[PDB]
Amino acid sequence: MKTPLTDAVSTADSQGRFLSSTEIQVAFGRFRQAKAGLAAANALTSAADALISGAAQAVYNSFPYTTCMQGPNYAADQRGKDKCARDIGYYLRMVTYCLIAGGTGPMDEYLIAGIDEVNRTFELSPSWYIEALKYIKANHGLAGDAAAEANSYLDYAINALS
Amino acid sequence: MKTPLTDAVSTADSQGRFLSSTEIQVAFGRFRQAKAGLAAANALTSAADALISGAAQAVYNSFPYTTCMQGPNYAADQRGKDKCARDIGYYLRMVTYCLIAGGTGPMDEYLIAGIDEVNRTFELSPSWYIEALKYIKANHGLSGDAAVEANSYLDYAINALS
Amino acid sequence: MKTPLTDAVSTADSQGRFLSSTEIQVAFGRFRQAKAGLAAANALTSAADALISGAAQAVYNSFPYTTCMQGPNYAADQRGKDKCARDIGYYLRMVTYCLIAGGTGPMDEYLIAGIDEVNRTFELSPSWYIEALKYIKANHGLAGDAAAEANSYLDYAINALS
Amino acid sequence: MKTPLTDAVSTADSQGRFLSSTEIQVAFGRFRQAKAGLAAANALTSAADALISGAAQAVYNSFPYTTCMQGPNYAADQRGKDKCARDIGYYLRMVTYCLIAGGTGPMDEYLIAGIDEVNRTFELSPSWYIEALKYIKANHGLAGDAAAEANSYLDYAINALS
Amino acid sequence: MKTPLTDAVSTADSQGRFLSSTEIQVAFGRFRQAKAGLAAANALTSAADALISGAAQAVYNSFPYTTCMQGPNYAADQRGKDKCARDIGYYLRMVTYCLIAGGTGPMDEYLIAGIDEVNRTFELSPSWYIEALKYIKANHGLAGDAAAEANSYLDYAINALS
Amino acid sequence: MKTPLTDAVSTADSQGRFLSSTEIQVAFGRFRQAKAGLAAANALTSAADALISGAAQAVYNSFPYTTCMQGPNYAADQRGKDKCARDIGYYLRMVTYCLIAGGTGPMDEYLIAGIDEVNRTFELSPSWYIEALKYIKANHGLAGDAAAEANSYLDYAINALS
Amino acid sequence: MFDAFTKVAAQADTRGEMVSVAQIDALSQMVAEANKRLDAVNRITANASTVVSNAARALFAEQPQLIAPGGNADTSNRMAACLRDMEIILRYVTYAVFAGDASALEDRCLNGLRETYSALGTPGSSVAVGVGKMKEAALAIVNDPAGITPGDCSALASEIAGYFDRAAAAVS
Amino acid sequence: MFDAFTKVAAQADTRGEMVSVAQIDALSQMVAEANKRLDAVNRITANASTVVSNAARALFAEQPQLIAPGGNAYTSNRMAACLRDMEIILRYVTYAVFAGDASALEDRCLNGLRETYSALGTPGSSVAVGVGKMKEAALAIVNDPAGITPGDCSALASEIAGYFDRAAAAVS
Amino acid sequence: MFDAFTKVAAQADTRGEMVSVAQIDALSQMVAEANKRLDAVNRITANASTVVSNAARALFAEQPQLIAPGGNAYTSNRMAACLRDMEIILRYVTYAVFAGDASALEDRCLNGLRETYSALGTPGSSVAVGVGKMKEAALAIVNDPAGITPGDCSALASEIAGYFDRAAAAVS
Amino acid sequence: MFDAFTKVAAQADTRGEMVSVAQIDALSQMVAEANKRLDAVNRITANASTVVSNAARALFAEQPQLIAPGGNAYTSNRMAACLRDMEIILRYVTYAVFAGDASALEDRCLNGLRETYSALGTPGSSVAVGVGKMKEAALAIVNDPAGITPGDCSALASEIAGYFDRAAAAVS
Amino acid sequence: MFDAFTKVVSQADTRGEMVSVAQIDALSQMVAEANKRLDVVNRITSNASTVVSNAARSLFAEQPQLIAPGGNAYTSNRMAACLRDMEIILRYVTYAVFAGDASVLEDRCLNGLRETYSALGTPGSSVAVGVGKMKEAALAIVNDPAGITPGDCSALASEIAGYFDRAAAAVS
Amino acid sequence: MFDAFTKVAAQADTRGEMVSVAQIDALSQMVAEANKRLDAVNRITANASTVVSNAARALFAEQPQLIAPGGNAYTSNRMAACLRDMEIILRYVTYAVFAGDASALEDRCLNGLRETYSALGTPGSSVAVGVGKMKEAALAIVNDPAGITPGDCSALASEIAGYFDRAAAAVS
Ligand SMILES: CCC1=C(C)/C(=C/C2=NC(=C\c3[nH]c(/C=C4\NC(=O)[C@H](C)[C@H]4CC)c(C)c3CCC(=O)O)/C(CCC(=O)O)=C2C)NC1=O
Repeated sequence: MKTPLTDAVSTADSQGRFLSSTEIQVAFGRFRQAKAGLAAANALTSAADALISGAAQAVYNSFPYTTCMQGPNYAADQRGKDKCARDIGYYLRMVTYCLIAGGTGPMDEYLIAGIDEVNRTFELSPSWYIEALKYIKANHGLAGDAAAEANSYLDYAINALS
Repeated sequence: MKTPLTDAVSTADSQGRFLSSTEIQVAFGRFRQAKAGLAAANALTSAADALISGAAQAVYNSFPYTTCMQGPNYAADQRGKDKCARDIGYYLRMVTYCLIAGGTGPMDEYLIAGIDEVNRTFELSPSWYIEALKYIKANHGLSGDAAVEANSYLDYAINALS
Repeated sequence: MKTPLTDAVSTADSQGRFLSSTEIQVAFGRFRQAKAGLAAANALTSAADALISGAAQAVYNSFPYTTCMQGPNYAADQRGKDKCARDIGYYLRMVTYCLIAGGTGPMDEYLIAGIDEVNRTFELSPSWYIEALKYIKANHGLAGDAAAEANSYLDYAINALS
Repeated sequence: MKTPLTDAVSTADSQGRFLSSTEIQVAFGRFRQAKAGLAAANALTSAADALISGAAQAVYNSFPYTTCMQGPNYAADQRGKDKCARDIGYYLRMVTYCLIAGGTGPMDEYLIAGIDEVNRTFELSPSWYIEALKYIKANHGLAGDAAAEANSYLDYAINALS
Repeated sequence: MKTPLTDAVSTADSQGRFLSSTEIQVAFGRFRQAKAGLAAANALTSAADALISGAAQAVYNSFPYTTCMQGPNYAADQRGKDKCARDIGYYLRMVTYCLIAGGTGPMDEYLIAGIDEVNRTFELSPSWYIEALKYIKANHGLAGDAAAEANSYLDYAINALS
Repeated sequence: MKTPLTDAVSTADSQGRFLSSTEIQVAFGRFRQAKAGLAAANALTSAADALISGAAQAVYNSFPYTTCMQGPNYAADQRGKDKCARDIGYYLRMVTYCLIAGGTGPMDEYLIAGIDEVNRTFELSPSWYIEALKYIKANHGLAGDAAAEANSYLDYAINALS
Repeated sequence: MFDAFTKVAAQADTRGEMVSVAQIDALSQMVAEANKRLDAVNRITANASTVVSNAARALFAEQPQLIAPGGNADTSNRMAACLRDMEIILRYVTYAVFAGDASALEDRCLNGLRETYSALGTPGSSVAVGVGKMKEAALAIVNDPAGITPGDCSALASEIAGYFDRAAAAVS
Repeated sequence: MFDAFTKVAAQADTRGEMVSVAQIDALSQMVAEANKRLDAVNRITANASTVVSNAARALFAEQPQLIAPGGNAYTSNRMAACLRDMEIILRYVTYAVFAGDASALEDRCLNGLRETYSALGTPGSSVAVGVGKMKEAALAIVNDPAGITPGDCSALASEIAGYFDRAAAAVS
Repeated sequence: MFDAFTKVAAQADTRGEMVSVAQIDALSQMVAEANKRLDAVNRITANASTVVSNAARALFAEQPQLIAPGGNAYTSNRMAACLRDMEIILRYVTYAVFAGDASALEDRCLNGLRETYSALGTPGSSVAVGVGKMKEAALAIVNDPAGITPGDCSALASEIAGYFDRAAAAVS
Repeated sequence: MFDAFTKVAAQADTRGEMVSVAQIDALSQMVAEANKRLDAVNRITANASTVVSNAARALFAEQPQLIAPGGNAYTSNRMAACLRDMEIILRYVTYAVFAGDASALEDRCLNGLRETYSALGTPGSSVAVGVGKMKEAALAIVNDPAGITPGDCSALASEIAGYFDRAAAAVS
Repeated sequence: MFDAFTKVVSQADTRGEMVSVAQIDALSQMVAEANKRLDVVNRITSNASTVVSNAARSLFAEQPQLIAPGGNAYTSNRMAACLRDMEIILRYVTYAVFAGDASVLEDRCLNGLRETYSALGTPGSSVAVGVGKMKEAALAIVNDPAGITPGDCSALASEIAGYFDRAAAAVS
Repeated sequence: MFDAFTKVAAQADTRGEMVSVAQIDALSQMVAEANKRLDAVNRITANASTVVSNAARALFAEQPQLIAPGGNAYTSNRMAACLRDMEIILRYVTYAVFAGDASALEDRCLNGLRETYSALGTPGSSVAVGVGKMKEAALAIVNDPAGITPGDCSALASEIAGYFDRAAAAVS
C-alpha cells in the first residue's frame, strides 16, 4: 500500500534487517511533508461540493454528447448524471486520501487497479475523467507545497488514464 | 547499496513504476539530513588521527593480552600494532562514508559483508573492535544531529559484531 | 497462431506424440469449412471499398462529435478521416485473413494483442470500432455458412473491445 | 483423455479463452466422423467372439511355443488360454471405445499407459499382442471410413508395442 | 557412475564439505573388497569363451524357437547367432567391469540405461537374456566372496530385466 | 545425519534404487571400523573427568585473561568456570558419539550447526575451544586406529572453528 | 473431464462392457443434432460481453448495497473481479454445452467455489442472481429465429438451462 | 500492512467518507510527535543485540531446563534458532513503532506463531518471558534521559509496551 | 509455425494486401486434395516404428563402425538416443505434411541440429542416410494402392519427399 | 532417519550421557553379526522382482475382484502402480534391515500411507496380504542354507519379519 | 547502481581515502539545489504519458514507413511494444535525474539495448529520434516558469539533457 | 568424474576389451597402498584451515599490493572470497587424491577458472603462488613421520604434488 512509512518497513522486512537511519530519513521526509499534505486534504474536503459539481460540468462541456446520447454509459438522464458525480467524487476522495497517506497507495488500491476493465466493460471514457481531473487541478486553488503535492496525485490519476 | 536515494529508485524499478511523491519524500528526508551528515563527516575526518590512536589504545587497555601475546593475530610487535590501526581506520573511514551517503550501504558492502569469516579465519576478536568503536563514540565529541547519526553507524558496526 | 492445423500440430508436439486420428478429424473439420471460408473471403475482398466507406460513415453517424471535435484522436480533418478508414480497413482485412486461416489467429496476432494500450494511449474509443464492425456484419450480405463464420470473427473483435 | 471435444475444450481453457470458430471446426470434424465411427464400433461388437477366438488362435499359430511351455506367463493350460483371450478382448474393447470417443483416449488411459511394466513384470511378449492386433485388422471386414479409422487404432496399439 | 569412490566424493561435493572419516570408511570397504573383486574379474575373463558359448546354447535350448523362427530378431541364421553371442559377451564384459569398479556403475551406464527401448524396438526378449545370465551364474564356478559379488551383478542385470 | 549407513541408504533412496554391492561395501567399511571406534569411545568415556578438567585448565593457561576479566562470557567466577567445563564436556561427548556412529553426524547435528551464532552472540572465543580440543588430542592417549579416528573428529571440530 | 461420448465409455469400462446397441444409437442421435449445439456455442460466445455486462448492470441496480461503499463490489479491484467471475461462469457453461457433459463445469469451476465465496465474504445468492440473469439472456440469444435454419432447439435449450442452473445452485 | 495514516484511510474508505476534521487533527498530532517515535526506533535498534542477548541469558538462567540436554534450546542448531526468534520478535516490534500500527507485527510475525511453536514443541510461555524481558530493557533504553532533548515520552512508551505485550500474548 | 494458409496470410500482411483471387485459388485447390494429405499422414504415422526400426537396422548393417564398440551408436544409452532421433525426424516430417508447410520442421527440429551433432561427435552423413532410408519406405507406404480410393498422389509424394530431403540436407 | 548406532546416540544425547559400557557392548555384538545382516540384504535385493511378482500373482489369484474390471488393480495404469507399491514397500523393508532401525521405513514409506490408500479407494487389507506374502518369500530366501557359510540367522530373521510386519500393520 | 554521493564514496574507497574537503563541498552544493532536481523529476514524471504519446505520434508522422504494414511498428503487438520502450527509456531517464548519476540508466536499460534492437530488426536511429523528441519536450516542461519559484535551472537542464542524449546515442 | 578404476574401465570399453592381466595388476597394487592414500586425505583434510590460512597470510605479506586498498583482496567481501578459493582449490585437490584421478579437479574446479579470473580482474599468478604454498605445506604434513606406521610414501607424494601443480598451472 505505497506510503513512505510502509514502503520503508517493507524493504527492511524483505531484507530481514532492522530499520536503519535510511528508513528514519524516509520517516523524516514523510512527517515534514505531512504538514502541507494534511492542510491540503482539509482544503479539498471543504471545497468538495463546489469541486465535484464544477468538474462534472466541465466534462459535460468538453464532451456535450455525454448529456444527450441515449443509454446507460452516458448522462442524458438523472440516473447517469448521478453516477458521474459519484465517480468524480471518488477520484477527489482518493486524492485527499493520498495526501493524508503521503503516497499514491490508497488510489492505487481502491481505484486505479482494475479501472481498465471497468471502463472497457461499461464503455466509459478515460478522456471524460481526464477532463474532470484537469478541472480539479485548476480550481482547488491551493498554495505552494499543498498545491505541488495535490497536483502530483491528480496528474497521477491522469497518467493512469493514458 | 543501501542509501535513501538508491533504495527509492530501486523499489520503483522493481515495481516497474515511475517515481511517485513517496520517493520524493524520501529524497527530501535525505537531502535535509545531508547538512548534519556532511558536517559530521568533516569533523570525523579532521579528528582522524587522534581518534584512531585513541581507539587503538583503548582496546589495548581493555584487553592487555593483545599487546603481549606472541603470534600474528595479536599486537605485540610493530607489525601487529600497525594492522590494528589500519583496521580501526577502516571502521572510521566507513563511518564517514555512511554519513556522506546517508545510509549503512558503504559499510555493508566494503566491511560488514564477510567480516565473520575474516575474523574467524585470522582469529581476531569481535570484542576488540567493539571496544574501538565504543571509544570513537565517546570521543568524536559531535553534537545534536551529527552525533546522533554518527553514533547510529558506530552502533550499527557494533551490532554487526554481536 | 490459433488455426485448426497449427493448434492440432502444436498439442501433439507438446505431448511429444505423433498425430493421431484426433488431429486428422481436426484437419477434416478445417478443410470442410474452408470452402465456405474462402468464398467468404473473396466476397468481402470485392465489397472492400463499399464496406469500409460504409462503416466509416456509420461510425460518424452514431458518433457525430468525432467529425467536429478538434485535435488528433478525432476526424474533423482529412488526416483523421483517413486514419479512420485505414483502421476500419485493418479490421476488415484481419477478418478476411481469419476466414482464410480458419481461426482468430491472424487477428489475434496482428491486431487484438496490444489493442488496449494503443486505444488508451491515443484516446481512441472502442465504441467507435464496435459500431464499424456492427455495420460490416449487417452489410457484407453473405449467405449461410460464409455468413455464420464471418460474423463469428466480427463478433470476436467486438468482444475483444468490451 | 485425448478426444476431439476434450482436447478442444482443453486448450481453450488453458488459454483462458472462450471457444472460437477453431474449436467449432474441431467439433464438426468429430461429429462428421462419428457416423462411420459408431457404425464401426457396432460391427466390431457383434463380430466380438469370432474376432477374439480368431485372434487368440492366430497368435498360438505364429508362436506355437506359447501353447506348450510350462509356467504362468504362457498358455499351455486352460487358465492361461483364458487370460490370453481376456487380454485380446481388452484390446478389442478399447478399440471400440476409441471409435466411439473419436480418439486414442480411452486406450491411452485404460491400456497403453503402464503396459510396458505389466509386460516386463509378467514376462508377456509384445510380439504376441502385435499378432493378435494384426489379425483383427485383416478380419473385422469393415468398409471404407469405418475401416480406415478402426485400423488407425489397431495400428496405434501396434505402434505402442514397438 | 555408481562406485564406492565416486559416490563418496559425490555426496561430499554436493554438501560442499571435505571428506570426513565416513568417506574414508567407504574407501576402506571398497579397497578391502577389491581383492576378491579383481581375482573374480580375471577368472571370468579367462573363462570368457566357454561362458559365452555355453550361455548362448543354454538360451537356444530353453527357447528353441529362437533358432528356427524367420526374421531378424531371431537366430535362425549365422548373422543372428553372432548378434546373440555379441550381446551375451556385452553382459559378461559389464559384469567384469562391475567387479573391477566395485559397483553397478559401468553396467548402469553402458548397458542398463535404455535397454528397455532397444529390446522393445528390435523385438528381443528379456527372458532370453535372463536365461543367459542364469547360466553364467551356475557356471563361472567362483568360490566365496568372488562368487557372492559376481552373482550380485548377474542378479542385478536379471532384476533390470523384470 | 552423516554416517556410513545412513548416507548409503540415503543416496540409494534418492536414486530410487535398491541397495547394490556398493552400499554393502560401505557397511563393510563401517562395521570393520566399528571395532577401533567403539573401544575408542569407552576409553574416552572412562578418562572423561581427567580430560575435561585438564582441557579446561589448558585453556585458562593459554588464555589467562579468561579467568579474571569481569562479566558473563568469561570465567572469573564459579558460574563461568562451570559453563566452560560444561561446554568442553559437550565437545567430548560429541566426539564419543562420532566414534560410535562412525561419522561426524552427531557433532554436526548437535553442536557444529549454529555454533557460529552462539559464539558471536555470547562473545565466546573459537580460539578457546580450539585449545581445549588440542589438549584432548594430546592427552586421550589412544593408540593406532582409535587414535587416528578420534583425532579426526577433534580436528574436525577445530576446522569447524576456523 | 468427460465429453458426451467419453462419459459413456468411462461407465462402460468400469462394467467391462462394450457400449450396447441402444447406447450407440442415443449417441448417434446426439451426433445428428451436432449442428444446433454448435450454433448454441457460437451464439452465446459471440455475445459473451453483452450477456455479462447487461446482467451485471441489472444485478447492481437490483441490489445497490453491493456497490455502495463497503459492499463486496465497491472498489475497482473488486468490481473487476466480480465481472471477471460472471464471465468465467459463463465461459465454463459454454464449455459444458460444446462438450455435452457437465464435468468441464463441475470440476474446474463450480467445485469449491461455494467455500471460496464464503471465506472471502462474497454473497453467493447474489452471484446466483447474476448467473440466473445470464441464463435468461443466453437462452433468448440461442432461441432467436433470425438468421438461422428453422428447427426445434427445445431439447438443447433445456440442456443449456441445466448447466446455468447448477452453476447458480452451486453458490447458494 | 497499515501505517497509522493508512489505517485511518482504510476505515474511511469502507464508509465512503473523507477523513473528518477531528481525525485529521488526531493524525496531525501524531505527526508533531514524529521525532520522539523515531528516537524510540533508533534507540531500540541501535541496541538490538544487547537487548536480545541479555534477555536470552536471563531467561536461560531463570529456566535452566530449557538448555539442559533434552530441553528445547539445547544443541547449537536450536540455541541459534531461539536467539533468532527473540531477535525477530524484536525487529517486528520496532517496525510497528516506526509505522505506528500493530499490523506489520500481527500479520508477518505473530499470526500463526502460536501453532508453529505448539507443533514444534517450543514452550511459548518461555518465549513470552523472553519477550517480556526485552520489553523492560527496551523501555528503559528509550526512557533514558541522557543525551537527548528533554520531553514527555510517556504516551509513546505506553504504545511501545503495547506492541511487546501483544507479541507475548500471541504465544501463551 | 505457419500452416499452408497462414504462411500466405503472413506474406500478405507484410504487403498490406488481401490475398489475391489467384492465391485463394491456389489454396482452394490444396483444400480439395485435403483428403490425400491426411491419408499420407495416417499411413506414415500408422507405420512409424516399422519405418524407423527397419531403416535403423539397414543403416547399422550398412555401417557397422557405428555400432562397433567405440562408435557413436555403441552402448544402450546411445543406441536408444539414435533411434529416438530417427523417430523424431520422422515425427516432425509428418507434422510438416499435416500442415502443408516446412516451418514446424525447420524451426523446432532441423534448426541447430547440425551443430548439436557436430558438438557431440555424431556423424551427420550417417543420420542423413538413415533419414533417406525412412524417406524411401515412407514413400512406398503412402503410394501403395492397396485398401484406398485410387487417384494420383504424385504431387503429394513430391512434397513429402521434399520434407525428408531437407531433414537430410540439414545434417550433412 | 536413524541407523542402529545413531538411534542409540539420539537417546543418549537427550539424556546428556555418554553411551554406557552395557549399550556399547550391545552395539558391539550387532557389529559382530554384520555379515549376516548384509547377506540378508543382498539376498532379498538380488531377488526383488521374483519376490514381488510372485507375491502379486498369488494375491490376484486369491482376490480376483481386484483385477476384475472396476476393481482397484484393473487398467494397466493401476496394475503398474500396484506392482510399484509392492516393490517400494519391499525396497524400504530392505533399507531398514541394512540400517538396523525401522525409521527409514516408518518415515519415508509407511507414514501417511494408510490415509493415501483410504483416499484413493485402495483396499489396505489387500496390500497387507501382498506384503505378508513377500515376507514369507523373503524369509525363505534368506534362511536358505545353500551356498553360504552355515550359522544361526534366527535373530536376524526375527527382526526382518518385524519390519514386514509393521509395513502390513501400517495399512489395515 | 550509484547515486551522486555513493558514486564519489566508491572512487574514494578504491583509493583508501576519506572524501577531501573539496569533494564534500561539491556534494554540499548539489545538496543545496536538491529542490530543483526534485521538481524536474516531479515535472517530467507528472507528464509522462503526454511526453511519450506526443513524441510517438510525431515520430510516426515523420517516418510513416514504420507504421506502414511490414514496418517495425505496424501490428498492435508491436505498436504497443514500441510505445512501451519510449516510456521505459523515459522512466530510466527520470531515475538518473533523481539519483544524480547515470548508472541506473546505463546498467538496467541502455546496456545491451543496441544489440537487442539489432537482433529484433528494430531500427535504432528511429528509437533515437523518438528519444530526442522526448528530450525536447521534457526540457520544455522542466524549464516552464509557470507555477514555480523563479531561479536558475540551467545546470540541471544541461544534466537532464545529458541523460537523454546518452539513451539516444546508446541505440544508433 | 572418474576414479582410478573407472578411468581404466572407460578406456577399455571404448576399445571393446576386458581389462588386461597387466592392468588389473596395476590396479591391484594401487589397492595395496590404499591405506597410505587415505592417510594422505585425512592428514590434509584434518589440517585444511591451517594449510589455507597460513598460506594466505604468507601470500599477502609477500604481495602487499593485493591487500592495499584498491587491490583485488581489499574489502571483506573480497578477502573472504579469496580465502574461500584457496580452500576450494584445496578441497578439490583432496578429492583427486581420494579418488586417484585428476578428473574431479579438472572438471568441477579448474576448468574455466582461468577465464573467470581474467574477467573478474583477479591476478592468476598470485592465486598460483597461494596454491604453491599450500602444496608445500600439504606435502610436509603428509610426509611427517610422527604418529604413523613407517613406510615409503614417496610415490603418493609425487602424485599429490601433481594435483596441486595442475591447479596452479590452470590459472597462470
Ligand atoms: C536519524 C537520526 C536522528 C535522530 C535519532 C533524531 C532525533 C530527534 N529527536 C528530536 C526531538 C526530541 N526528542 C525527544 C526525546 C525524548 N524525550 C524523552 O522524554 C525521552 C527521554 C526521549 C524519547 C523520545 C524530545 C522530548 C524531543 C523534543 C520534542 C520534539 O522535538 O519533537 C528531534 C528534533 C529536535 C532535537 O532534539 O534535536 C530530532 C531530530 N533526529 C535525527 O536526525
